[PDB]
Amino acid sequence: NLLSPDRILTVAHRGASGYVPEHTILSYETAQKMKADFIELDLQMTKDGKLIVMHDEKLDRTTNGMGWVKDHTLADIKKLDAGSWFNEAYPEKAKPQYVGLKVPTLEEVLDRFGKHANYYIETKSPDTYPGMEEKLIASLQKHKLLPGQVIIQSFSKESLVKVHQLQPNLPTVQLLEAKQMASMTDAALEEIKTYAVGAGPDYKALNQENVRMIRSHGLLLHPYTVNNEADMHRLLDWGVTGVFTNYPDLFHKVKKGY
Ligand SMILES: [Ca+2]
Ligand code: NA
Repeated sequence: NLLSPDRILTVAHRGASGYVPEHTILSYETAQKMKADFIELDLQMTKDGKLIVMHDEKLDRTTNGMGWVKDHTLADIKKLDAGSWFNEAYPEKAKPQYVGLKVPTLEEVLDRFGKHANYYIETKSPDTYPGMEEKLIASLQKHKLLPGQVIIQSFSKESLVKVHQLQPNLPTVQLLEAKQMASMTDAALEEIKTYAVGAGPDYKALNQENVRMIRSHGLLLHPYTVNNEADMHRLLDWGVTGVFTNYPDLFHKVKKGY
């Protein structure tokens, strides 16, 4: 099954974001067609309390809007162009159909794919957007998704502990920045295992030894953000159990050898 350590998972990071503007319905659809195991979502909360999918706290990078998501209503956000930025940033990858792509709500992504997709969803520290975890859980329940159907990822330990006590059968993954992974110990991994099924470190901090160490605690191991073929091979040879990639078709091809 999806949470088996012997299964290698393709997590399409913000969808097929290497080819399609990140965190759009089209990006996720493309990831699905490319046979990704999971589509990956980041959440922000609007002024009127709605969960939308966006990586940054600000609209600036990926829309023609400006400012903090939480200062804008959903209605105004839905007017924005969340695709043209990609054509500008990567002119060699530009496509006319990317003009006018919209920011989706969490609700729209879940409604779009239902049980036909598996979702890898980020939460924030609970103080960032109060009630985010509860709204997320309720949205998942609405679409009858509450395993491996949904994995919750977060840098925030408190968020994952909260999730784990609210929904004990909702798999979580502790995200780890480079320096955190650099100084990882068996004790810390043992702590992580009490609420999380896996770890998700910056892949740059990985080597054979600490990969073996994470694996020794029976934890899943999904480094981010792995886009280069050479790195895919090295990490799989070391023993990671999946990756976050912007190029899910490439990783699909590579992992067949492992
Ligand atoms: Ca991510
Ligand atoms: Na912009």
